[PDB]
Amino acid sequence: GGLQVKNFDFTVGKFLTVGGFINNSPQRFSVNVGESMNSLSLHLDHRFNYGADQNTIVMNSTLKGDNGWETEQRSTNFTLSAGQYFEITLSYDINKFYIDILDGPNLEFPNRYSKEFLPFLSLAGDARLTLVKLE
Amino acid sequence: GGLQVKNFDFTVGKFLTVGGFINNSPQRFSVNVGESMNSLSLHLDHRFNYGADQNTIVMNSTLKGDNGWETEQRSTNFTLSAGQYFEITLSYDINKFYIDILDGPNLEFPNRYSKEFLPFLSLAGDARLTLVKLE
Ligand SMILES: OC[C@H]1O[C@@H](O[C@H]2[C@H](O)[C@@H](O)[C@H](O)O[C@@H]2CO)[C@H](O)[C@@H](O)[C@H]1O
Ligand SMILES: OC[C@H]1O[C@@H](O[C@H]2[C@H](O)[C@@H](O)[C@H](O)O[C@@H]2CO)[C@H](O)[C@@H](O)[C@H]1O
Repeated sequence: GGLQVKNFDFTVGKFLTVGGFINNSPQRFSVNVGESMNSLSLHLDHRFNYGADQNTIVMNSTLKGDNGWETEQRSTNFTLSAGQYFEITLSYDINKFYIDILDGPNLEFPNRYSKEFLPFLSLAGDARLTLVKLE
Repeated sequence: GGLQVKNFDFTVGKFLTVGGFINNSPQRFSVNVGESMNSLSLHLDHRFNYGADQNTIVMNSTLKGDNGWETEQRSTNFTLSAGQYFEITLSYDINKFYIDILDGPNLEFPNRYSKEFLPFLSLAGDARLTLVKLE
């Protein structure tokens, strides 16, 4: 399940763009990059209507799936909308991830595990992934 | 090496679009889908300047990498150009692959191995893969 795209090596200095459509009436959706669903260098969660979290971006990582979430970094500079097309571009170096949301903010997050190559990508939650671009 | 895109299950009825740029002064480039580089249900080769083959599309499959190429199906309804951006959309059912080249022809090729799911994608040769889309 999934597609192995042989040509795409998301290494330091490359720009990975993910595009897709957010569901109508969303709770939240995340972009996840790392080694696997359980070992993620970046979990970027856009929470629309999620209890106390209303239009909040939560960023975190985990080495142990759902039982290893570490320190959250949050932002309320929230620019996505339910039912819309979105694009988010990610790049990183040995110190930081650089998150560029199209028509939105640029955010940074630590590269906690000193990764120089990331083999896995998933989108989870209330959205549909339609595009992956690497430049 | 490569990127595992968890969300993309290229199953019967889905449309996989590959986009990218053909090199300047190309010999040829191929789009390859299957289980691995050695076991391919479709090898779609656009040969620009490749000895006797000038602007010829060659389609084939292999179960044994470079030593298992089977019966070629060829077309000279060739519409791509060196140095240009291209997009090719692929879909399939249990009998055939359907190849839609943007601004070009629609071609069919047998689904020789009765595949209903294809986990691997590569572009080889004189071009750069920049985009993968699945709908
Ligand atoms: O950190 C990302 C992670 O958050 C989980 O929820 C957190 C919640 O954000 C926090 O306020 C609370 O203290 O702990 C919860 C559990 O770690 C989500 O459940 C998970 O899906 C991720 O999004
Ligand atoms: O069939 C795809 C496969 O072709 C190889 O070349 C063929 C050539 O097209 C054919 O005319 C000749 O009879 O046999 C050659 C070897 O099988 C390419 O070398 C290979 O890369 C594929 O493109």
